[PDB]
Amino acid sequence: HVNFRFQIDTQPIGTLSEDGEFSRGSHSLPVPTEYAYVTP
Amino acid sequence: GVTLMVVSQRPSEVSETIFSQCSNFISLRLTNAVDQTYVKSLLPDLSAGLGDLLPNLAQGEF
Repeated sequence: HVNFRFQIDTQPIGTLSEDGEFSRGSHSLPVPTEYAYVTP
Repeated sequence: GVTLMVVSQRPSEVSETIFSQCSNFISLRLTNAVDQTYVKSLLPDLSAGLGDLLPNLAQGEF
């Protein structure tokens, strides 16, 4: 608190496709201005 | 006229002498930290990034 600021660190594990697989290992890199979501 | 080929999965608990005489290295996925330290030390041309690459390799890569 200075408004508020919340930070969450993270470490990548996997890559989930749209078909629904789970290929371990992520050689990609996400760009900023991009969104996040909670695990249902 | 005879050569070796060593295979392991926990290289820390392996002989220091059997590796050092190895002229080529193939590194697949490794996660356990201490193993990263050891395999980074023994192997010369490895800065921080070449170690940051080991624990994110895919299945089938090397």
